[PDB]
Amino acid sequence: MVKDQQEAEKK
Amino acid sequence: MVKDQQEAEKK
Amino acid sequence: IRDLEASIARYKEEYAVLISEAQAIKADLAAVEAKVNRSTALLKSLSA
Amino acid sequence: IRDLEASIARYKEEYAVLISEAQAIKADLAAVEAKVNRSTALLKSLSA
Repeated sequence: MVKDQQEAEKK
Repeated sequence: MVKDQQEAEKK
Repeated sequence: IRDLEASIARYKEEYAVLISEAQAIKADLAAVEAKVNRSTALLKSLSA
Repeated sequence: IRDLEASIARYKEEYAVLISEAQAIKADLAAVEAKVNRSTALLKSLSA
């Protein structure tokens, strides 16, 4: 979930 | 919780 | 950011508690529904 | 984004099921701990 949230924030 | 995790990832 | 992480963790355990009482009431609902079905079949036979 | 959201929602569902069986395990462990303390006192007296 942390990785997915970071990816969503980046993109 | 998903919204707050996304906010933490953005900031 | 530390405060945000702390709030995330705290609300994580309160969410765990909420789902725990959710499973408790799920078990209660299942028992009540099984009892109601049993009593309804009994009521059908005794009406007959 | 759509695939990520769908995978996240599937993770929410399976994680809720995992939480459900997790506090099922936790309630079982609490009940076992209480009954084992009671049975340990009972069996120590019964052996003495």
